[PDB]
Amino acid sequence: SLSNKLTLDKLDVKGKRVVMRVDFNVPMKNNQITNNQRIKAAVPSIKFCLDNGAKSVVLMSHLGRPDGVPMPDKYSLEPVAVELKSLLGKDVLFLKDCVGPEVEKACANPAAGSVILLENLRFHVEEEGKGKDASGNKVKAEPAKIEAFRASLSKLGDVYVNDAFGTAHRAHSSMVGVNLPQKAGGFLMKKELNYFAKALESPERPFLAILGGAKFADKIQLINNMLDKVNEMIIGGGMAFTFLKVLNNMEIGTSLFDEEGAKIVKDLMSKAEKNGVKITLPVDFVTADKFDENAKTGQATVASGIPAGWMGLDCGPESSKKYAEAVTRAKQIVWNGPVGVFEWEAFARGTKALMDEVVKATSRGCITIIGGGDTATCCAKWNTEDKVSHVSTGGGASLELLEGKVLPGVDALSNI
Ligand SMILES: Nc1ncnc2c1ncn2[C@@H]1O[C@H](COP(=O)(O)OP(=O)(O)O)[C@@H](O)[C@H]1O
Ligand SMILES: [Mg+2]
Ligand SMILES: [Mg+2]
Ligand SMILES: [Mg+2]
Repeated sequence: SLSNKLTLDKLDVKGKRVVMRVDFNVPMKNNQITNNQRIKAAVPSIKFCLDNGAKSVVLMSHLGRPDGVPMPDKYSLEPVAVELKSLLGKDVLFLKDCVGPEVEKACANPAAGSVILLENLRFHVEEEGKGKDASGNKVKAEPAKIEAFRASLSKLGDVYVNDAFGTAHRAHSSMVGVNLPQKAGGFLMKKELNYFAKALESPERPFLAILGGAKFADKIQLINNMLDKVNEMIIGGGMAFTFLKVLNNMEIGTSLFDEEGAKIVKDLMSKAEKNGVKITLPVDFVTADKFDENAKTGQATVASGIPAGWMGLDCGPESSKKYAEAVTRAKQIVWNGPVGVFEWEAFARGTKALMDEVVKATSRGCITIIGGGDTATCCAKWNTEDKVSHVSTGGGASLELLEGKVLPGVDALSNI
């Protein structure tokens, strides 16, 4: 359940040390942060702790994939501590490790109101439980070292807050290994729990799922699970061509196609019919002569077919009308996956037009939830993060939730 987890607002932090896992995995161009959003996002949790008289706030995170080896001049969090100070208006004590006796002494009983950022968790193989040595070979953490790693993290506070929903699908040390009596979701985690509880436990109706992206093979379980929650489903993006080729016998040219997933399209459509789910597929396309931002473009319908050698990189205007009709009917929407190659302007109109509709939907009271890595990048890209109900911070984690899985980091939180 996503509905019964302890959260920071219900957690007494007065005079307690708070060890908080956050997502500070920000984009970097050589030691400079290019987007400080993920850091801004954690500030509400940090400031709440400080305002309610926390003795300290100890922040732990990862950055990149150092794969269990210290890489302090490629993947240090040091830049984040500078950025954080600016955003908080408070000194951040940065430590060059996250475990060991020197860290623990820094964290044992600090000055009331202290904010500390530990070095990258993934410099230790014990965080992920595996990684790679400097020759690229597998290494596997030892049980005893995992234990000591997790014990050392657990020394750094009295209560644990997880505000790192984007890592909650990993059973890593900082997510599941912190042995403290109260383990609470932070304010970011709470929002993710509350909205996805709407998507999965008690949705407003009609409930529409908009599913796009590139690869049908990676969407099978997402589609199957959402078919037990929703009243309607839009299928777009690259995976729509697998459906269209099978069901209509469409000529799809060199559009994405999954020979294996094709063998279960009929099975998915059957389940939609058994559950009463109305499926909206695209009916027209913007085509491209190659998979390139400056491709020549054309137009196609299911009836016309896509020219041999050409690929469908976006839906067309009649698809955008059919899509907008389903959005008009919804009282709740979860959208995972753009409906065309939104990175490139000639193939982004369908995704932008659909976003405009989701924004208008929200205005009249629709609950609108964006999942995904790329669908969230879409919101950031057209500055629509505040014009929908919820943009998820966890790409892979939101997808596994929507697939029906239990997230180890969520499961590890205290109940009640
Ligand atoms: N018709 C299409 N053909 C090829 N790629 C597409 C098409 N429509 C969307 N995409 C691609 O899908 C990618 C997003 O897919 P995915 O990773 O599955 O979404 P998310 O990360 O939100 O779950 C984008 O890079 C986009 O360019
Ligand atoms: Mg993606
Ligand atoms: Mg992600
Ligand atoms: Mg529990």
